[PDB]
Amino acid sequence: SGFRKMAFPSGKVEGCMVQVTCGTTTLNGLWLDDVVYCPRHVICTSEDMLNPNYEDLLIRKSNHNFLVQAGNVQLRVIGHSMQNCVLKLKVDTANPKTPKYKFVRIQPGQTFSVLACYNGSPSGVYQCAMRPNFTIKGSFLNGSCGSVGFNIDYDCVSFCYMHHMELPTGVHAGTDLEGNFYGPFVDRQTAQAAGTDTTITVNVLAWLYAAVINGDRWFLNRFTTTLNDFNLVAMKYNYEPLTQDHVDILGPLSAQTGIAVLDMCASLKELLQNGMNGRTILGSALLEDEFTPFDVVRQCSGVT
Amino acid sequence: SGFRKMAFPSGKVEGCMVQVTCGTTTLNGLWLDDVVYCPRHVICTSEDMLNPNYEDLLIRKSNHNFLVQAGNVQLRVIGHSMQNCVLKLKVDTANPKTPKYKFVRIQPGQTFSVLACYNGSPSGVYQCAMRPNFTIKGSFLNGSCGSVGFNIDYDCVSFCYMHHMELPTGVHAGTDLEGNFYGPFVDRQTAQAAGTDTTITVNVLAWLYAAVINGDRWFLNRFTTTLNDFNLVAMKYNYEPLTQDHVDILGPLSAQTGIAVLDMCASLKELLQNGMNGRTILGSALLEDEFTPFDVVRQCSGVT
Ligand SMILES: Cc1ccncc1NC(=O)[C@H](CO)c1cccc(Cl)c1
Ligand SMILES: Cc1ccncc1NC(=O)[C@H](CO)c1cccc(Cl)c1
Repeated sequence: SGFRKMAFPSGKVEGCMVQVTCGTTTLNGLWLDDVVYCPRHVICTSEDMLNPNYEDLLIRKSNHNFLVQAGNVQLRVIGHSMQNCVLKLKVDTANPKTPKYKFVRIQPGQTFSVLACYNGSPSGVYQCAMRPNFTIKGSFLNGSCGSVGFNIDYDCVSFCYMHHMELPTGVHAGTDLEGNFYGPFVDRQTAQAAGTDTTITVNVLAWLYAAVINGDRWFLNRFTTTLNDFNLVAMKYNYEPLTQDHVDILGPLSAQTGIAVLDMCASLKELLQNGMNGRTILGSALLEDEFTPFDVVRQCSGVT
Repeated sequence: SGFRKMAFPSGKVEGCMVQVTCGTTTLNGLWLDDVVYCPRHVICTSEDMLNPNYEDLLIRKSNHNFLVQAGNVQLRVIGHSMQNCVLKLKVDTANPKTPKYKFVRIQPGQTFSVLACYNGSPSGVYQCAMRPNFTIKGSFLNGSCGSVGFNIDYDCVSFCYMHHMELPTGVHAGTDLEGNFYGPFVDRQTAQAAGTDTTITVNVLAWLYAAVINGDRWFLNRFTTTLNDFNLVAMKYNYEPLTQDHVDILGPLSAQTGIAVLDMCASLKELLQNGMNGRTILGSALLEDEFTPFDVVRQCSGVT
């Protein structure tokens, strides 16, 4: 019992963190096999960040200009290349601590753990969601660039995010491990619109099932709804429209609790229309959307 | 910017987790140097847990009865002893992955990270507080016993908690690494009173300073208060009384923001008396008490 915003154990990722320095800029790198992945803005100075010509900036750099330190030992750089917004620094030694890994591009609404790092050293780990507007509400300061987001399946780390930038609104933007930004963002010091965010409806429903499993049941009502009726309410409250694909992923939780998905939607409809009335659900006074149905099943069953 | 319920990177602790089996019971162990630490209820069967005579139960066990597996390899047990509610299993090999470590008994109101484990394997990491009533609101299922709580200072892991038991209320009880329970709890299958909990006032104030630092300022008012006036309000709302020791630890945050501690107490007084009025602070609709002033300073400065 109990339900927490749990992150994956970060050990496999800690072993990949390195410090990358180029000129006067230092940020975090990810050492997997014989390649170091890091945000390409490592080659920029503050004056360059206004409107950087990354191709031109990288042309003035040689392998010896990229200083890569793993803990206290220095890595020899034998190749460099830019893929989208990431730099891939080929090194002469494969990381002995490389876990089994994949590079994945997550969908918005999916969750992942972030190992926040500074100067190649890990400071903390937290769970978060890729927002529907492709931003993340993280905790990052200057120097945290290159920190990565990931998921773990048994022994395989699926890297999904590399941190690049803080928007003027204090929300965070980044790329997949191929250097492609999530969302419309560009790696420049310019104000950029994140766009309208929504609440991740399937995740709130999953968290409501987690609450019922763990004893918080006060919000269960004598009502039911339909997908169309619920979606009218979701539209009014800036919630993502629920589809049959969402209903299908909630199947395991509906089977476990015996509460039909549309019955749980009617509880969520009443919570949206009436509020919490000063009450709480799983220690929260708002509807939590950072747990996927998969996360709820994993945490509620103790998957390692 | 951004403020998250961040846990320490769990890598150093993952490397210490082992599986301990005795008879039919399997739980988690902590392998540091040549000793495996685990909850003493590993020697019990379900029938024994009603009123166990641990001394008598352990007398029927020999070194060969404790099966300790680190990953996939088996550890040879050359000694066993009971210290309070923990068993210390001497093994013939020192853990090569033993980090620099200490055993500490935390004070209530202090926070720590938990690496939840099942069968010696890590499932997740989360940050939590030792409640004023010496319980923890964790996320643990059967088999999670032996999972540990810890803090990290540079390269040193300070183990503070070992998970033992789930109370009938769904809250969690455990011991320090010398086997001494936090609180009045005994390791028996009997209903046990946790006692009145309170909100950790110094932590809420620290989190209010974190909110101001990160931009959430709506709760700042034109008022001030005194320790005695604030404590009358704290008493009414089941908050711990604030002392000058608490004011002193909030000094760094008061200096950073320029908001006097008693001025921040007046904001907290008004939030307690008026509520949030449907608004949020750092993504929360309630007053958060799981961040110490130290945690706020660490997260807001990027300490690794
Ligand atoms: C300062 C900060 C805070 C949190 N997370 C990250 C950062 N990083 C930034 O915003 C840097 C400048 O430091 C940057 C500016 C413009 C474009 C890009 Cl790709 C990166
Ligand atoms: C079942 C569970 C769930 C979460 N965390 C832990 C557990 N553990 C327990 O309560 C076990 C029985 O499984 C136990 C019963 C009585 C005393 C003690 Cl010390 C331990």
